Amino acid sequence: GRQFGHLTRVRHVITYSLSPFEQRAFPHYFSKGIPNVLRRTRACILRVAPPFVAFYLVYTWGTQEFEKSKRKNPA
Amino acid sequence: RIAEVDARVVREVCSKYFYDQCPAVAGFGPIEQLPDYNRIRSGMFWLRF
Repeated sequence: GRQFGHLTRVRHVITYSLSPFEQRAFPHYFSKGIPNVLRRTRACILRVAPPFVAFYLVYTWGTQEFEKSKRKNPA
Repeated sequence: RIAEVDARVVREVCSKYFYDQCPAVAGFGPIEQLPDYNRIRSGMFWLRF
């Protein structure tokens, strides 16, 4: 397949990296991670939730109706 | 001082300063094929040793 050195052309970009034995693996896990999780939750709740809410309502209505239909009516 | 140096001294001093140490790397130019830092660091020891 493709190989490093033949992918594309890049100019004027500097990258600074630090050794893994020099830094923390969990530096701000809770102090920064939880706000970001809430951000992503807010960002996607309106896209994901309403379909499954519609499913939940159709599920409960259909089950209630099926339960009531099996019970007989006078006359 | 030079005459004192033999093979054993070289193996000990080199192991003291090279083996399983974190290097500093500087690259300039078309360096797309320059290996990732993790791969360079893994190159500083031998699983056979």
